[PDB]
Amino acid sequence: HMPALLKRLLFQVGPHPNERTFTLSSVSTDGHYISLRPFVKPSGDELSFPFEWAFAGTNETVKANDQGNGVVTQDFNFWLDTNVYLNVPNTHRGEVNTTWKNWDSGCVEETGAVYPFGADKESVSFREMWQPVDPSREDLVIVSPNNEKFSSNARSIVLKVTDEAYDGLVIVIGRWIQGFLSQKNNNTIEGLNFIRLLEKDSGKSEFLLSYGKEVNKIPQSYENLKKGSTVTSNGLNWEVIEYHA
Amino acid sequence: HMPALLKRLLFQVGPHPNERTFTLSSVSTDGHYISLRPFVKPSGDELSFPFEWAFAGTNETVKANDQGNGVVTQDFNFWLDTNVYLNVPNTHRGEVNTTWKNWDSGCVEETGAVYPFGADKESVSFREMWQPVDPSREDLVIVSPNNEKFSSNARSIVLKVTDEAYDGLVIVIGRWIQGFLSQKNNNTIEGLNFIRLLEKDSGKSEFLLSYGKEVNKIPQSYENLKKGSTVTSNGLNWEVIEYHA
Repeated sequence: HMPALLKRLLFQVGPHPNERTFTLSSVSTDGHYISLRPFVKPSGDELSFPFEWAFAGTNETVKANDQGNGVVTQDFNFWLDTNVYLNVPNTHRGEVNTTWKNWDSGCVEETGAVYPFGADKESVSFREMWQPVDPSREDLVIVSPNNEKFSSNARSIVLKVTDEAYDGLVIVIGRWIQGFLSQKNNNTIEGLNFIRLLEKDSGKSEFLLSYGKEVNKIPQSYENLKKGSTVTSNGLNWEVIEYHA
Repeated sequence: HMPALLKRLLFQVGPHPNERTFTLSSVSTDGHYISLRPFVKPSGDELSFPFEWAFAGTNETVKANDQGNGVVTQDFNFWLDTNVYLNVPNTHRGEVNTTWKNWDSGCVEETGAVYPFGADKESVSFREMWQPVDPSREDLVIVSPNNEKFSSNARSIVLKVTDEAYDGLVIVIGRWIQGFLSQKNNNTIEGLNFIRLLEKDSGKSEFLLSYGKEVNKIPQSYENLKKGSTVTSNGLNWEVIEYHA
């Protein structure tokens, strides 16, 4: 069946929601996921790393479970977590337990608790509102505002880095590509790379976002590949671990 | 100054946000407004009148004040308010005071408080989240998720009934049409008519909602019009009070 592309509408940890990012979460049909959270208006302090956060994992790193009524649980043990990568203090560590509830509006409420100060301290509950969007469009179009059936012929393609010195995942859903590339032995911002790529109706692709100096080692074209293909971009090998045309 | 079309994302009273509506609010260039809020999945009880609420007014019925920093106040004295047309119990009466704050993500946060059990009772505080969409598109297309300038070439047309038999307002913004028609000297749901009309790329118009027995008295064309002229539909005349092609 179907991959998912969700646009975050709000983040809330206090009495006060807000949305400082242009966050998109990509979930492939096979279940691989990435979430890039670039700030829209980053301050001078945050220009060096213009992201509120970023994470990714192959399907086995999250346990999804449906209870049927629009309630599903997702238990995350992130593969990529820029917090742990960058050693960001006062920041959750370990599994994260989340609950997802579909609303009649076709948006999805994500809720959960987190332990910024340690597993044996107080928990901070959070909420995030998500808008499913149609990945086969070059614009951000809302899906099912009013109980409509939605089907997408949207391709679902995932490449994974096959190098010992690197971690990397690129997830292609319809026209929207999100990816990361990180240096295994590194805890600095210098070790991170991200891309958000959009294939326009023109057929050309365009970089909505591009962070890091090794971005040219991330494959940017997914034509004429197959599952199991090896793709080499500037000496870096990736394996196509998912290919639903 | 630019017409605006907003899609409601959430509606919160209490610790418990949710969204049971496909709510669109239309604000014409001149500042006339209508907000229709049909339920997506009405219960048996709400089958007869499948709308959370519905209101409308000309520009004079709202006071709009910038305080400059993406923050504006809007004080409403509703012309159409189904709560008062129907004398629904436990429901606010009189002016409503609201604050509208833009977020970096390009969504807008609506806050305020209301007095459902009378001005001399406990005030309930609400929040509503709004997504501006591109009225020139037949799909719900998100505008400015990431700080891009948005210029709207969408037409802005509003009609208002002239038969002393009813009250009526149609607001046409680009492809999206919302309208209400109300019987004077009635106080029941039989006095109420609403339409939501969408002109497709084909140039054909689709009903997204049609409610009431006199729906056909609301014009559905808008083609050869002049401000000040009158437009008629099945024996009912309307004035073109706004025309910006």
